[PDB]
Amino acid sequence: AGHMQVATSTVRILGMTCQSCVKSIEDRISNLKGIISMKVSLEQGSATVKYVPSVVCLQQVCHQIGDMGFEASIAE
Repeated sequence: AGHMQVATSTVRILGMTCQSCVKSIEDRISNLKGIISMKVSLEQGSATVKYVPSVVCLQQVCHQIGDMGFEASIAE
């Protein structure tokens, strides 16, 4: 992973039912072990992600919500 330890990202959340996808991703990501901390901000329309990329990859996080049928995109 490019990041030395903790990678930060703000992932935009786009969907008609934001709460539904937040619920969907929150459960799946919490199912992943090695999680540090994250915050989904409705006001921002994006979530602040802090994880060790080697332990947990951001692609899976995007995968979890994307597979649900909602669009999310990584940004710093």
